[PDB]
Amino acid sequence: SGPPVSELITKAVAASKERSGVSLAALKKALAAAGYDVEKNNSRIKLGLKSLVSKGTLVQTKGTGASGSFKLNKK
Amino acid sequence: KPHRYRPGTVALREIRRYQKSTELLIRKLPFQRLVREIAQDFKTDLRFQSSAVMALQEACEAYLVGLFEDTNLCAIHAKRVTIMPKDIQLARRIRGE
Amino acid sequence: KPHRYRPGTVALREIRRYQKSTELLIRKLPFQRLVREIAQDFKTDLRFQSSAVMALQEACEAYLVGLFEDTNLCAIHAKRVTIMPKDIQLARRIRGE
Amino acid sequence: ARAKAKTRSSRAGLQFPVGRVHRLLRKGNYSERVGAGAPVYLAAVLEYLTAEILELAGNAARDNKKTRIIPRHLQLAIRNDEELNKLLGRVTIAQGGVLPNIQAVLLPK
Amino acid sequence: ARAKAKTRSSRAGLQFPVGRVHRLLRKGNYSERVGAGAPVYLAAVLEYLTAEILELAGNAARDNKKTRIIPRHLQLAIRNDEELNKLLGRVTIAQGGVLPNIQAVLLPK
Amino acid sequence: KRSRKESYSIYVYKVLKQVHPDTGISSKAMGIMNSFVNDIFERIAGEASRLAHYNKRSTITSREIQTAVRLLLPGELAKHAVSEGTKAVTKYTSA
Amino acid sequence: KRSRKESYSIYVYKVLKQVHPDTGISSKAMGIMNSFVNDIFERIAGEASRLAHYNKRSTITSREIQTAVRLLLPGELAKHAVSEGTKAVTKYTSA
Amino acid sequence: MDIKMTQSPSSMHASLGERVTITCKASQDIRSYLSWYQQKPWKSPKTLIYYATSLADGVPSRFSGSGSGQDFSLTINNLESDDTATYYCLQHGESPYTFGSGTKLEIKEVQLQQSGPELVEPGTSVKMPCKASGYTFTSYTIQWVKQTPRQGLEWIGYIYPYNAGTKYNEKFKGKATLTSDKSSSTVYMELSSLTSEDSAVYYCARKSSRLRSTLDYWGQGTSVTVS
Amino acid sequence: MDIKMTQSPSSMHASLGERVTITCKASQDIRSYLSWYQQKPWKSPKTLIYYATSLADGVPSRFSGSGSGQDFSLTINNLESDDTATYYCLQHGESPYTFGSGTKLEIKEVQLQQSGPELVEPGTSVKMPCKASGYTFTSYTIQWVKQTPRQGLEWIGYIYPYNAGTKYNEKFKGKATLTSDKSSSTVYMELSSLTSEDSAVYYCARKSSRLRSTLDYWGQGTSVTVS
Amino acid sequence: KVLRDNIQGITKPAIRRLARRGGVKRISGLIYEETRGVLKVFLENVIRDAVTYTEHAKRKTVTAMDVVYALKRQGRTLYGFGG
Amino acid sequence: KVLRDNIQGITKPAIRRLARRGGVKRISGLIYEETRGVLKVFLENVIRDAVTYTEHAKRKTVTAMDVVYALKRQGRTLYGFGG
DNA sequence: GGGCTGGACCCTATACGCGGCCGCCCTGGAGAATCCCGGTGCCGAGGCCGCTCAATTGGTCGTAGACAGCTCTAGCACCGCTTAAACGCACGTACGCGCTGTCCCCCGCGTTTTAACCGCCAAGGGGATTACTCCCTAGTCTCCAGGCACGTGTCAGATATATACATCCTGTGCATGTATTGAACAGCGACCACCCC
DNA sequence: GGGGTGGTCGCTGTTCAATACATGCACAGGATGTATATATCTGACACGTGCCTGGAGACTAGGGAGTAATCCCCTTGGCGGTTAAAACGCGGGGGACAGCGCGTACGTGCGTTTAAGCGGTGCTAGAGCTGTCTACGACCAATTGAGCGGCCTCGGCACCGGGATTCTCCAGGGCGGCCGCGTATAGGGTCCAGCCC
Repeated sequence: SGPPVSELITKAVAASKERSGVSLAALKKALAAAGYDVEKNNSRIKLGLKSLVSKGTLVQTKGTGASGSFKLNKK
Repeated sequence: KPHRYRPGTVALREIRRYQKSTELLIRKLPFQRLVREIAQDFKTDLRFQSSAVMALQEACEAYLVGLFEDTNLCAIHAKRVTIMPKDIQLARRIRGE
Repeated sequence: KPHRYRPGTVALREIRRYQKSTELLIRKLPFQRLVREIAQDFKTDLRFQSSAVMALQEACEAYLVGLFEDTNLCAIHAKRVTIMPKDIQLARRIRGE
Repeated sequence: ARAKAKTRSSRAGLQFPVGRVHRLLRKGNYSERVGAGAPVYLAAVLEYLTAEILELAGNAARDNKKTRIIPRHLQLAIRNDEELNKLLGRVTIAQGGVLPNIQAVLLPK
Repeated sequence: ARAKAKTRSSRAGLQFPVGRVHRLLRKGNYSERVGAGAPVYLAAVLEYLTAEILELAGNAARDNKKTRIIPRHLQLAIRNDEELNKLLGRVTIAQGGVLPNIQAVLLPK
Repeated sequence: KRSRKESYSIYVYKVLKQVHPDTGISSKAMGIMNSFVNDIFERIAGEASRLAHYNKRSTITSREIQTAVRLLLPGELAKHAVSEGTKAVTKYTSA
Repeated sequence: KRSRKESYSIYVYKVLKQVHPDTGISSKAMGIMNSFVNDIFERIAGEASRLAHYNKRSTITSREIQTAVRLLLPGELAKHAVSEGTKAVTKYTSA
Repeated sequence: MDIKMTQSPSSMHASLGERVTITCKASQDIRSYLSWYQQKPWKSPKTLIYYATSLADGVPSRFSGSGSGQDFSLTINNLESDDTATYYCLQHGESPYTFGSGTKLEIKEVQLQQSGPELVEPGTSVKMPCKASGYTFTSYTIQWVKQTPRQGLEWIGYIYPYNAGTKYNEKFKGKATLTSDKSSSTVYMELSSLTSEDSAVYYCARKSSRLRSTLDYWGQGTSVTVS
Repeated sequence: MDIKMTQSPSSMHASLGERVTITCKASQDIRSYLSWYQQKPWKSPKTLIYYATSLADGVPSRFSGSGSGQDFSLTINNLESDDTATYYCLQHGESPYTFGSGTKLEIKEVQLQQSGPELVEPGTSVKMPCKASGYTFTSYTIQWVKQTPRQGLEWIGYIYPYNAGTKYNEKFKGKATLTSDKSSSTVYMELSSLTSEDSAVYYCARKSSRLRSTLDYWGQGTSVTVS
Repeated sequence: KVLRDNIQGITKPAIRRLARRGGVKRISGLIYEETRGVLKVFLENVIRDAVTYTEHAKRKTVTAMDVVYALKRQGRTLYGFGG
Repeated sequence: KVLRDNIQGITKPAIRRLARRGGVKRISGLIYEETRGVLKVFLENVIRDAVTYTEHAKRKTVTAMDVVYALKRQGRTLYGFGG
């Protein structure tokens, strides 16, 4: 079962914190490496990223929607 | 709610229809008028055999069908499905026309 | 650090060079050897005139140059700049080869 | 006392007219002279090609459950054979239509 | 006893050989008979085309600061012209090279 | 009546009756077959004429026809046409 | 001892000295020009022959040559070749 | 309604140098589309005669064939050591091609590459490749033939690489499936629902699309064995 | 070094029906590449003779051309009221084309759609379009000619749309620039750094790539005025 | 008596049917004008040669044989209208 | 005497030069084998026709005229070799 | 008399602006490449020379086609009527294309290998030329039968309608992952009771 | 006996669990379009007949090609130096490509309009067929000069080395925007003074 995808997304974005945030492809790779079936949950990940953006927990660097790179909030 | 096929289904069924049949697709009498206009742009008061106009129409439709085949291949090469004038121009230029 | 041109500058210089020049680009002796190899499959004990091999070489190079021009057109059509085997295949098929 | 007139087609075992082929070669302005065996060879080749196309077209007609060969059947026979298609690559068959062929990328998922 | 020979090219005002063209037409298996004006007309057409191509090739040679026309100059003259390129579209010229042409998308910026 | 217009229709029909006894042919298909026969005749005769001209020969022979067939017809089609022509020529020569 | 071989070289050279008096020509260019003259001769002669056959005429005339020129040469080439041929035939008829 | 092909002599003993004839009777009119094949033991058959009278390329003039309509014969004049083999007639005048029972005679470059033996348990599936070389791949159909000591040779079906066209023997519909690969010039045969009955040697054979053309070159054969 | 054309009769007076001869001399040998033009007041010039002897299309046999080398002549045999116009010889045997001074005579479907008149101020620039129809656009050059009331006709340059090749008179380099658009069959001429001296009527003219062809069809002419 | 705009008689549905026989599934809006131009060029090229043959034969009627010869010359041999 | 694997004599830099004359800027690594195959097919066709002409002439030497005739009949007329 | 509230003051919290730092563009400098120019030798153009064979002059014979006359076919025009196709509009979905990010595939540049090129000599196979000569093919007259045009009849199939199956689209029901709210537990505060001084 | 502290109980807040909701996937049913089947009836294919012209039969006449001899050219073959090119490897830049998101262009469907198709009639322009006669072209013999092979020689150009200019790439200096901290400001807490209970 495991935790909701939001927890894994936050862990992946906090895993290395490049000067510019993690990209969608890189975070999917991180989720796959940690262990997740990214193949059948792409919509779940995209909606999770959109949710975390709307709550303000994450900030979007360049792209829009699921595109671009994502880094953690100000604090 | 009225029935409605999704885009491309009727297109594919039309493709299967017209690739099965052999009749001419362009209207006979408008094509004849076009032929006569072009001809009078070369020599006035020309007359045409019915079979001559029929041969011209057969040749024109065969040429257009083959050109659309080449255009479709070019469009698919561009990873598209819609044929475009740039695809037609590429096909014609490669054909050496 | 030593001088180093960026990718594509020397490619453009070579394009200009070889479009300006007219000499044959394939090596004479291996092309002759290939011609004799291919001919051996059709008839044994054949001899070749030097001018016959030269005519074959001019024809082959001209054919290849024209095919590469069509391949470049196809690549640009696909919005790429790298020619690919699918580009060659498209050019050949549209040529009717 | 002339012997009963045979025909050169019958002598060669052919159906196509050797005499007519020879006349066409003579009057076609192909050469000053025409050999005796040339129209026989040419009639044999023409008959062979005609027999091959008519055979394939008749098979196609039978597959379409038709007893009469039509230009559609000639077109199918020619285009479904690589060698005949190469021979007639630049030829347009009237009322022949086209082979049914849809690109795989266009079909639905 | 006999009038001094006057050539048919000279009568027509042509440089190309009317008599040679007539003989080639007679021996080329083109027809049973050849009219008197046919070789004159054909020689005039051939001379016109030759003069046109040599004129353009000489202009190209002058642009290169060369005195002698070479196959490169012939290729340049033919390919730089709509009508000559249309006439000779399927012709390969030995040692002619190709026109300088780079697609704009390949250029920098 | 009108001037006689010779065509290959009867010979094509005899060949059809040899290859498929029970099937017939439409007039349009017969016209297409006539066009085919005329086109192939013109191709072979023109190639043989070119060969004779190249070799400074005034006579078109079965050798010229055979070489023209090999040049024009592809592969197995050419091989079978050559076999048919050779068999016919030998039978004709043997009366 | 060698065998005489005919070529258009001297006539091409005369025309070259008319159009560019001070310009010469190389052997390769002369060979290409000979090939060109032969090719165009063959094309025009073949088209005129086919015209004569189509019209059941046994004679190739300057009218057949004119029609063949119109068929083969595009646009202005055809117009000027027809003008040159007509001028030459008119001069020859009176000379 | 399949045309059964009847070879009269099922076996023949002959001395050297003497003449031998083999007779074939067709159930129905095949209209001169008959071929003759020579198969030495544990090797693939080589074609001898096609169109019922025509020598195959490279075949010596000692072999000869005749006949038309329904009755055909094969003849060998100068019997030499290598002539001891099994001779099969093949008719291809109708869509299901049929081989003869086979006459065992005993006396006193186009390359088709085919895979090696296969051992498979029942119910599983096997895929035999056919790498063709030495000729233009698309111009010739590839034909598949199954040989069993109990049932002899059977024509399974063919693939036309030019347009991927298929035809199958009704006995092998579903059981056999044919595919091609223009890029690698390779043909594959797929068998589904394997059974002990499928333990046989499978030959790929090349045949031109010309109707009088016969099976000219054969693969070495894949000996599939079902446990 | 530009070849100078010298029309000896500047003005001629003649009644109806009689004959008028106009002659031209060349500084260098132009080798029969001379043409004659008729220009009505405020009308575009129409061609009469090309290759110094050939009548232009639709021109009556009243007009006769003569001469070769350096001496040329134009002859009109049966004068009409319509013949009152100004006639110019044009040489095109060398890269800078040259028109004659002009001769005034007084007696007692290819379309080149050129734009309307333009008013402009110095220093700025104008771009003059040429829309061509009724023929294969790429097979013919478009020639541009400038006509002042003081300097007569002057050849500016041409663009050849098949390869976009251009040639300019040295007097007009930089001042003029030519572009073509195949999709619209349109040719544009841009004048840079306009000056009151640039106040003239500019004509677009079609000319085939054939060397004996002349400027045959002309646009109606766009006058450009600089304050 | 005159005819001025008849290429528009090659209607959009007719071009669509031609494309469907050609295997085209989706068609841009400019294909129709582009195809009309291409067809007009092809017809001009063929008809010019046909009229040239007619004028040589001194006939005032363009015949099926004239069309066949024009097509054969342009490398587009047509079967079914000879004889 | 026997020549066995000579297609590889059409080296990669030679193919690059041919592409450069053809105006090609960037070349995928798979181009070279495809080009060699295409060249081999073209050579096979032309040489087969040339050898047919040579055999008809009963000669053992393939001549430039034989090559020129083969090229012409394949629609690839070549000027400059005695045509 | 005490507590509550209001006024004055001080402490903490918040909002905006400025300098420092990261990213960007423009101009100058260095070097490599392409050109360009003058010198030099070398071999191909092009000019002359003599011979021979094919082009010209002249003449004969006949026939291909220009022309004129007549027939009668089919192409052109026109008109009414039916109805199928084109057209124009609405509307919605999926496809083109623009953007972002990743990764790895050619490109450019050295050093090492190799085999191509070129000059050289030597050998002989076969191409080309010439001569003889005879087998085959063109040209011609006669004769008859194979093929083409006309005519007629009838069966394969085109068209129509009725039914059948395969496919296409969507509605709904189930599964599942997530968000919200309610309940339960624990911690803190308040009140009472007990212990200590 | 009074005050302080601790203990217990009640209330509130937090956390956890349960329930309801949003999202997506799979299956079923209905609509519809193509397909499959006879029935019908019109006409196109196929067969008979007769006539005539083109193919067959027999002969003449000669010449085209096959066949043999000879020469000598030009193709093949081995050899050995000289580099120029091919090959191999390596660092890295930029280009292919995959994923996503948005807008609108194109597909589907329906009502209205248009004109295509048919069929039927009338007319004449011109295709095409025949007969005459003759201008023009094929064929042969004599003549000769234009064109081809040979020889030569000398000038255009290929090659080369040395400057020149232009282009291409990187580095250094001036500039803009964003973020963290500093400064000013405002709000809340607090202490004293006055008023009310």
